[PDB]
Amino acid sequence: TIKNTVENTVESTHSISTEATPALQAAETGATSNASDESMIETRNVVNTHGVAETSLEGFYGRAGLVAMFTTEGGIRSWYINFGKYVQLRAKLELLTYARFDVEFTIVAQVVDEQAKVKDFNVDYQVMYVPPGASAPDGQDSFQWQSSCNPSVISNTGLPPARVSVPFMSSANAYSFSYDGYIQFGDTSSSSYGILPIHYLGQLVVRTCEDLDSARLRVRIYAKPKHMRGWIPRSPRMRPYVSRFTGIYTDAPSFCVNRESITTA
Amino acid sequence: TIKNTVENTVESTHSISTEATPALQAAETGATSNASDESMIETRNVVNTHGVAETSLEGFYGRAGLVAMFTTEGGIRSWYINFGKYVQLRAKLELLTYARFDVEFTIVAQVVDEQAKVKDFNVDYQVMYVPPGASAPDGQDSFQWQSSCNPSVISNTGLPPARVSVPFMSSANAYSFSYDGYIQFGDTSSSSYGILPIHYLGQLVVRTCEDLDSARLRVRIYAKPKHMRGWIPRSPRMRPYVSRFTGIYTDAPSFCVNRESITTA
Amino acid sequence: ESLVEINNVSGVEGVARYRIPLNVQDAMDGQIMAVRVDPGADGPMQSTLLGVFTRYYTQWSGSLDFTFMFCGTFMTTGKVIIAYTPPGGDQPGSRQQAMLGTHVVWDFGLQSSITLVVPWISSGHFRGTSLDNTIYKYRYYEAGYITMWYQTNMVVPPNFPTEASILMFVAAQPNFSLRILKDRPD
Amino acid sequence: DRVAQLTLGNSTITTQEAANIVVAYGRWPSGLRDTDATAVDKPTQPGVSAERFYTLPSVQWTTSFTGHYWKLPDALSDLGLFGQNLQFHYLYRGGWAIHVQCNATKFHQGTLLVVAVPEHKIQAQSNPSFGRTNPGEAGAACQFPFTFEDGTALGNALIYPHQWINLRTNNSATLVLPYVNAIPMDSGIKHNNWTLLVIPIVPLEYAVGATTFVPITVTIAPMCTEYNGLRAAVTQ
Amino acid sequence: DRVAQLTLGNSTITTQEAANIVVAYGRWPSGLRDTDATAVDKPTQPGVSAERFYTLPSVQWTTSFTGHYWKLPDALSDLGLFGQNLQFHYLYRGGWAIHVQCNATKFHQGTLLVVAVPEHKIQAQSNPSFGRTNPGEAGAACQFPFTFEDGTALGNALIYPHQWINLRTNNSATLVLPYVNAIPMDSGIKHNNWTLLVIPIVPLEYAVGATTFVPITVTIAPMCTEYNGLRAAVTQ
Amino acid sequence: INYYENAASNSLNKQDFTQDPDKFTRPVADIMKEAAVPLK
Amino acid sequence: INYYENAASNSLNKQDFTQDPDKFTRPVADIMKEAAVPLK
Ligand SMILES: CCCCCCCCCCCCC/C=C\[C@H](O)[C@H](N)CO
Ligand SMILES: CCCCCCCCCCCCC/C=C\[C@H](O)[C@H](N)CO
Ligand SMILES: [K+]
Ligand SMILES: [K+]
Repeated sequence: TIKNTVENTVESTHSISTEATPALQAAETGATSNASDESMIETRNVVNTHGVAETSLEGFYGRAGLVAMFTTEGGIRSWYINFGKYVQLRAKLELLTYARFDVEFTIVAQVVDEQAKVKDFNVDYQVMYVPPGASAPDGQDSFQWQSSCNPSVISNTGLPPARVSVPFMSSANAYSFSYDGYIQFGDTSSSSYGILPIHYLGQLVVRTCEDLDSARLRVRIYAKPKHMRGWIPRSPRMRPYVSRFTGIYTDAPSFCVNRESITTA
Repeated sequence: TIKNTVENTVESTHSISTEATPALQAAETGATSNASDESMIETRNVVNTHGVAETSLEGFYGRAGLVAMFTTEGGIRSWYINFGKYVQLRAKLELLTYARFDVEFTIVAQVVDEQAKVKDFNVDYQVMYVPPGASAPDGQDSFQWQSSCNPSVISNTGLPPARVSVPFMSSANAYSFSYDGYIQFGDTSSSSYGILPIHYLGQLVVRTCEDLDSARLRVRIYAKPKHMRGWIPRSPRMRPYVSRFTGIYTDAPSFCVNRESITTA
Repeated sequence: ESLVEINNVSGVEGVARYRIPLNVQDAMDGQIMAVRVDPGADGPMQSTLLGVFTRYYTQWSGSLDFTFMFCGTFMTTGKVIIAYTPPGGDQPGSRQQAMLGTHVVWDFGLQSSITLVVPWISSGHFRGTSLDNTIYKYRYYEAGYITMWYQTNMVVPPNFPTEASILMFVAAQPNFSLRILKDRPD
Repeated sequence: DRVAQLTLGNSTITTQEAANIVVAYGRWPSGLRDTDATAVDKPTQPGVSAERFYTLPSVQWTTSFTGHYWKLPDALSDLGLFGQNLQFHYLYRGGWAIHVQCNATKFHQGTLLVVAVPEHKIQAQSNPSFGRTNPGEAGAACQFPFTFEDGTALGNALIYPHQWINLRTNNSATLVLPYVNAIPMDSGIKHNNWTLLVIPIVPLEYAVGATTFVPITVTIAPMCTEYNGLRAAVTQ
Repeated sequence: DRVAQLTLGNSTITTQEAANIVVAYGRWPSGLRDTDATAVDKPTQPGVSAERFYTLPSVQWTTSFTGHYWKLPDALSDLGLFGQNLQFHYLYRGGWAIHVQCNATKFHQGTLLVVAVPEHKIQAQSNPSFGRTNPGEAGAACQFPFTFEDGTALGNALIYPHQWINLRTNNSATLVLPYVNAIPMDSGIKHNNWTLLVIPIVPLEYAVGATTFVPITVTIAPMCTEYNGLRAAVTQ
Repeated sequence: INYYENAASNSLNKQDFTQDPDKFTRPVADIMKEAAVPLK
Repeated sequence: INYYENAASNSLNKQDFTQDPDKFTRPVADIMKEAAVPLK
């Protein structure tokens, strides 16, 4: 059953009885306590109108965050599409085991000198999406940039940022943020463990349409999930990340700060 | 009862009587006089259609005014969100004890040389809102600028000005422009007096996305209240402000200009 | 419900930080533990489920559920008193001072566990999640303390273990809610 | 049943080895009627601030323990807003809920009588001291338990409301008392209506090497209270 | 009319040279509604023990008199059962009835403004002391009456609820104030909601040889009070 | 017509009336009519 | 009104309710009422 506000409070009087015992509990059973406030103290009436909308999945997930940041070398660079390099959005998506969503991508680009000092100079750029089994371009002027089948976006550093939507593209019925298994049959190698090849959907490749003199493009990508669905909440991550493609971590003897004694608040 | 125009005037004739005395009053009672014009002189009919709309709260408060003005140092600066630095909008809000309103913020930015002479140069800027208990960035390239949970706006010095709305965000049922009390229990220190921590909602932090050579950003912020509600009108401020966070003042022996004698207009 | 890291002191490491000690006394009315009830504050609560989600947001409202479980032998007995103290000063210094606020008396028997409910007693509709005093003076929002004392004593048979452990669970109640998302500082 | 939960104001008590609950003379606490009232001013009824459990300091069941007592309302006269309301007013009226606790293992044997007595005087000596007659929240020792401190047989105390704590059977005792007097209201500082007495009738013994230190603990609530005749604060 | 009688709890006040009664912002004191409430525990409402007149110590209208003030509820924080209820509880809410008295012959001339101000801060100095901000039941002197201690003109104080005592016309002033704040309840020990100020605007003068020593006296009642969050007693 | 989701997005109010000022100008317990004397 | 062909083009959902949490908080085969003792 569904609700748009939190629970109200009713009046409650004193109780002296053997028949009703709401304070006694048994944690062994695996259930969380069911003692209400009104059972434990004398309460007054409160009509409570606080809403629940900021903690919905759309509420928590529906805003853009950084996924990639790079510069061109010899008028080109490419990026493997994967949300592991920047930890803030990574740490939020690993609160669910399985999720389905669409994504809205935003691209921001600018010209820099060789000293990484920004330049007031407007240039045309191209982004191409290359799915697995397609040939990627080798350099700034390769003939794969015709883009007659592969999708492209073309734009200029003096217009506002580029933006496109993408639908739910997995071969599975949901993406997976945990996978306890191996990549393929007959390869139990330790580097083949805990990767699902089904989340890998390919590369983005970037170029300047013409050769800059001395300068380079710098590029940033932001991603925003839309229409979230989610199953099986996980325990939140509590140690630093180490690697882009694995959950590897180092141990330590505490999680919170220490104090002088257990009896001093 | 509610009105859309000021009061009309009726005809009035001479009166010679003991029974009716509208000119006599007693100021001691705490009430303002109730003598009408028609009671005090012979009047004619006037149908008066003057409206009352320019003196409504929406009328008086509903227009933008300056709240902040600063430059970046080493590609960054931050601002504590508080309307005390510029006295004109400060002096208007302290005409009410309690108010609820939404705010529309407008941001205007430009590039200057080291001699504070303006420069014809277009650059990308970012503004981030950091609520209390969140970590603020240390410098131009810190990893808190990923902005995956904290809201941001990104824009360019050659587009028109940035603008966003904000709703009524206090933990209280209204903001407070006077507070006769202390910040916390067991701290009656004189610097803890007359501040409400409940109006403090955090910082804005600003950077250039890339390093400028020699130049700096200069930035101005304007705020406009919308949908005002107000309770308990106060006496207007009549001495200069001295400090951003307190009502401190210096005394003086008059408020208006002097004249040669009480009998000379 | 999730476990609270309550024994956070210098020489205590790993799973031992989840246990509260009890032992057989030779004097009366002694103190077992203290902690501040504030869910977004740095300290024992910060690693809990309720603590991590509260650190994603700036404001909170609602009642809390604290639940305790005894892990001695079948033959071990005792009674303890658990109290919530609303704001206004320091933590209470004795069992008389503590029992003037909201409290429960717990008897160890067949049902292993007990709940104390910390009800929402506040001036405004919401409180801030940080309590950080250097910039915003947000120590204004401090929510009170919870403390535990001996009511009688822990009593055992001959040659038994004279020391036993409690475990402490925390959860939100159905009137609880959060506002204004922000980036988790961990 | 053997489980119980008592809830009053902001306070709650639980037990798992109860033995029913006694309600003295078959009456619960109640208000003063308009036919029986005499003072004409409007009474004060504080509600949940006064009517809640208070816990007194504990007593050790030693080898030499003869027994202990408390006077009501003397014992609570300086605690919380029950105390302050009683000092500020000339007249008081009300009832009580009482809960006595004492726990010990299956390797211990012993028995306590827990008894509430109306209008109990101390009289083994020509002239009782103020210390012996009004001992406060700490209570005082029984020096003469066999004659019940008053010149009657201990054996006949069961005409008053009582329970036993027998360590093989139970660990707590519970009594509910209404207001008793020859007048509708009275001074709280000059007259004690009830005394609560705890007397060992079978001494404490145990298997060799078992825990020796065993406390007894008393917890009390005012119930259905009213006050009249407000003035400055006054104490004996 | 010019006669009046005010009765609250066990207390009564009379006057024969009144000038009506003011009721601030057209509202009487009232209870907190179920839609506006937030704290979930059952409140305490003491009734006639708290809601009654208290009289503060008097002030002399000297030659050098610039004016005097009081903070509410600071002034009554240590008096009677209003005081004790406010120390024992975390939150408080309520309104006030106020009556100021000053009498002098038909051979005297002078005038006082009597004004109640919401959320009034003291700020002629960089750092107000605790003595100046919470002066207790004795009150404190105005050092800066022309700027109303706060950086506003004295002349514009009449936007707040007020009366005058003008010695040719009346000898008493009466104000009734409801609860005002941005929240439903608040701490009684950390925040003062109202200030009562008494300022001479025409100085005291008289026929040669008339009585020179003329006191001013302030009498105050709490009204429609409730408290939440009971604990031990706590003060600043 | 409103284009955005939250009411903070909407334009300024257009209900610019005034009301009877007696809560500030004549807040007294007993009525004193214009034609009469105030103190009697 | 939707301007584009595919649903991935549409704006964010506005159905921001909550539901009864018993699938995570009390997932037990036999019911245990508030007023009763759990183990009997
Ligand atoms: C021209 C615009 C470029 C658009 C390219 C779209 C490619 C499709 C991307 C879908 C998003 C996939 C997200 C799935 C899983 C995450 O990467 C996980 N962190 C994998 O561990
Ligand atoms: C990315 C855009 C930035 C928007 C940040 C919004 C923060 C919320 C600001 C709300 C306005 C608060 C006004 C309240 C009180 C005044 O500051 C008073 N002068 C305090 O004394
Ligand atoms: K509701
Ligand atoms: K008109």
